[PDB]
Amino acid sequence: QVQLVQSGSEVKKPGASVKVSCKASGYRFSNYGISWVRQAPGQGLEWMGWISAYNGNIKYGNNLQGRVTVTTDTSTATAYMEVRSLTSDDTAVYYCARDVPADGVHFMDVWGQGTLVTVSSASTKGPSVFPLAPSSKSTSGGTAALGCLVKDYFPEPVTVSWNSGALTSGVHTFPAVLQSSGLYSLSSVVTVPSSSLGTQTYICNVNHKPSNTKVDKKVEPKS
Amino acid sequence: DVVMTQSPLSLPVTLGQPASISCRSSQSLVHSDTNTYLNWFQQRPGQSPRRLIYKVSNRDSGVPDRFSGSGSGTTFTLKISRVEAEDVGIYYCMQGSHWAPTFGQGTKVEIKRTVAAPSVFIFPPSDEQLKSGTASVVCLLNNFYPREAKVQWKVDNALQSGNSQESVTEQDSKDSTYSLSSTLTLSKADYEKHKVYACEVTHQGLSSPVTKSFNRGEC
Repeated sequence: QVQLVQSGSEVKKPGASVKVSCKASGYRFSNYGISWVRQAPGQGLEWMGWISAYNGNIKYGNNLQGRVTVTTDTSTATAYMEVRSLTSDDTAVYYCARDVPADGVHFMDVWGQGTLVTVSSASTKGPSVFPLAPSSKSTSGGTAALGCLVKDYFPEPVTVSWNSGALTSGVHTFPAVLQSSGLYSLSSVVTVPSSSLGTQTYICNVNHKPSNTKVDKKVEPKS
Repeated sequence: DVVMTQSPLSLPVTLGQPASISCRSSQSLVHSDTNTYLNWFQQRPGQSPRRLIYKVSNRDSGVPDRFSGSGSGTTFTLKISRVEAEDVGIYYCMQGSHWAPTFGQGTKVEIKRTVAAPSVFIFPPSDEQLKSGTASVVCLLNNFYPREAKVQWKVDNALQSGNSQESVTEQDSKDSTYSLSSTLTLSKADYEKHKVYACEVTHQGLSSPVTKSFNRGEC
């Protein structure tokens, strides 16, 4: 039950600032440090910094301009990381990890789930959800495929669930493709029993955190 | 700071066959306390890294025996005695001994599996999108291996060019198969110009190419 929970996705304008949070459970927070690591999308892990609730000691890897600031609140067992004067090169996923309390070896044994920070001068765009209805053309005997198409959204990410998380088996949410417009698009599909097309309800829960967009689209068969 | 050099960038392995990932370091990882300190992390897609090995060879809780660590000085290796489908993902080596903890580039581990033919489905454009002035036709190749598959769009039997995009899922963590969505995107005018829309799939698992088609009037 050692657990680190980070905040949701963030989109910021160039020059603005972001403050990711990292709430710890399952261990004495004051006896451990926190290391912050940056993973640019599709790139390797880069260590950013370390802060110890035990000592008060802070280390930064590369921060001559003072744009990054790692902090902690021991009372609420929460670490924070703040990045200021953001640039498009700061677009990345940020992780917090439990780490050594003093100057020993960093182990980083437990990580948080991550936080995607996107930096763009463009307005955030909500997705258009369209049904990929199941039909005879989308059936191969005892299985039928259905889905929805999430189209024309910026920036990433969109999280697609089915039936509020109750349908996860057989779900393929595809990675997003870059369109000519600069907007993203993906499709989420699922294979179900065709005999159950008459009695089951399949709903797309499309959530776009940057645009505050939450769309539920019911996918119903077509003859 | 220490430079972790990881090899190889990509490692395709067959189920039940071993895998070997090397991590070299610019400076010796033997610390003043006389213990060598190297960690190995596993990152499944969309998830955060999970620590598999600490202190060169020590397995963390819940880490299968199949994962093994070894090494000395600047040269270390992670081995998988028999690779299983649940081993898809990127593997990183990390040193925390020196002032700036540093990681390796990462090794993507892909699974080699028995040939499985795709299940082909086709979804015509919805009516809302047509109202919006665009038509997206979706062709879905489901649960196949190998990754290599040719999808060709034909509109009124004329082969299409330059107006479709493909997306491939991550290799499934259970059956080690892929899925692929080819999306042909047109304007509603181009969509109404023709009636027969088909996607033709060629794959190693199919003896002959499979075509799925629909007529614009019905479905």
